[PDB]
Amino acid sequence: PVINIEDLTEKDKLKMEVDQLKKEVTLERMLVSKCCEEFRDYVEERSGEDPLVKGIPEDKNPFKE
Amino acid sequence: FEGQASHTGPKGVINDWRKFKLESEFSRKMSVQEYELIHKDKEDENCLRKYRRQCMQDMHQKLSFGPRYGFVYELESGEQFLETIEKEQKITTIVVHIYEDGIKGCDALNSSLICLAAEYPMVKFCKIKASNTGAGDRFSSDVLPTLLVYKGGELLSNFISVTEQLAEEFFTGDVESFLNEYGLLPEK
Amino acid sequence: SELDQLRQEAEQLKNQIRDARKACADATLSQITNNIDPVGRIQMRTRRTLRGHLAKIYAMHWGTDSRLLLSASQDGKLIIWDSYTTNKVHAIPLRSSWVMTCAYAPSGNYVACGGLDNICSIYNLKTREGNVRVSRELAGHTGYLSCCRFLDDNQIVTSSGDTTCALWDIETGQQTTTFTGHTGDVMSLSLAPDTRLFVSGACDASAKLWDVREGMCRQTFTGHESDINAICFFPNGNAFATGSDDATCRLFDLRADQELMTYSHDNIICGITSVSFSKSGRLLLAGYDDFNCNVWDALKADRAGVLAGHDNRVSCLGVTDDGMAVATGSWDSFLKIWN
Ligand SMILES: C/C=C(\C)CC/C=C(\C)CCC=C(C)C
Repeated sequence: PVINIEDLTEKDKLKMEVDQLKKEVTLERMLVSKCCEEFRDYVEERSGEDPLVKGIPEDKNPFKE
Repeated sequence: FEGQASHTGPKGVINDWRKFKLESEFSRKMSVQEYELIHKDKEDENCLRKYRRQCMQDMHQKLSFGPRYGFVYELESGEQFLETIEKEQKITTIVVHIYEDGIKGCDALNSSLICLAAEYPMVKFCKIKASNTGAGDRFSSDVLPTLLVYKGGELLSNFISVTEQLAEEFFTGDVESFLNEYGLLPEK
Repeated sequence: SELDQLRQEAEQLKNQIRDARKACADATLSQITNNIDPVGRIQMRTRRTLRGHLAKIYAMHWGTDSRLLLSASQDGKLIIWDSYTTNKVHAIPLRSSWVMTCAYAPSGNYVACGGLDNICSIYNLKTREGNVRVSRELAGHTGYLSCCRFLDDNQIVTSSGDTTCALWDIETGQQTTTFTGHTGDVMSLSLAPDTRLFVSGACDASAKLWDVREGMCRQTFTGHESDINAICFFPNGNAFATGSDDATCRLFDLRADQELMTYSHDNIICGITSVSFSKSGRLLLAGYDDFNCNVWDALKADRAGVLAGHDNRVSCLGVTDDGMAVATGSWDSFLKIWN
């Protein structure tokens, strides 16, 4: 955790790498399509209120003339 | 440019620093030697001023493209339109004005453009009657005056009824201001 | 200790990982959104112009209030602006002109910056004895400070050219946690909305998600064939966008542990250095090395518009928390607010 980089050896760097990789192999990966669906839904639900997409009426635009 | 970032962000800073110490004096981007140097060189404030100044001037100069035009060119057919936007230097901004004589704003805009074109000879200003675009019935009176701005084949902006977003009685300066507030006009 | 065997195991592990991803890579975002109508042509306009800096703007960062913003410039000055009235609230002389980043505390109490000086300087804004000199100077990184983001008044995370990222305890100036993992200069970092996690992009073509509280790397994302210069977390915290030298913006989803979409076009050849999402996350604004900015449609993977009409004058950019505006910096010392 509180590691000083310049002091590590080629070996224990690979050790930390493999340790990290082992941990990453056990990752519960979700299906891309599913994730894309959720991404789309989230965006679509809020896209209609997005100031930068819909535009800001001069009336409520904080950056007046 | 082309390739590795060296003009913006961290890398931009790195390269700028290098150019500084060159003009006055893979996985890793900086060499150990360069690092030691930053922790050893006492930068002269005066040189810093001159550098900052010169850098902005270099960019100003690299973006200033020679005066090649100065007039509002008339496009007879939609073909001339396609040809002008494609057969043109990618660095040249093109401002096309689809219009129709007698329509509110169309005439006023055309007048302003005449002078705007003279003010910005680096920008190619073109005009074309809606009847001459040949685009079915897309560019109609409810859309006119339309102002399209292209650059390197890319459509930067498409303004519908541009005049409605200008003063009742506008002039060259107004169109100038409008386009400047969109970064569509180069510098003088 | 046999290196060959260790690095060999690493490869087989990496092989196992890629396959797992491929098994899940059954479709692309574009397909899922092929029925979503494209957003109207995004044509933002300049509202405010911040005049003050005497040189090229390197970085800028919005404050939680979406009003006050900070901007680090080559002129060796950190300025806190009032976007609403273009007025200068604070002017802070820096010890170096080479500032790579500048953070703004979510409380507005502090502001930070760092660069080729390898130190993350912190300044106190709200005080009887106002601070313009320095409160703390987080020294430790053996490489330039590329990015930093405040967690609170006492903690801040910093990425560096020394291949490391780190969490610091401002009060002590000590490096609480050091995030090791990248094999190249870390170029950017972005905190998750809940600050418990944060992702970082580096010159090793990989983005790493780290658990702040645990001090270790959770997941490592790959895809770019070049250094990742910028990275920005998505509002819901389940994904993030990256920008690299290969001229492509990529959207990585945490759960999927891979890219859902890629953003590019044959005409685009400049490396991406700035990336920011809109409030709804519908737009992915990307600043390129040619000082241009493209407003991408995160969903349809097509570009919705051009920010700053390709005037070759965008060195940095950022979106307000309320999504009411986009601020841009330039090499000509000026900053502009768009919406
Ligand atoms: C009114 C114009 C100026 C005072 C100089 C130009 C200002 C800038 C270039 C700010 C950078 C923003 C852009 C994306 C153009």
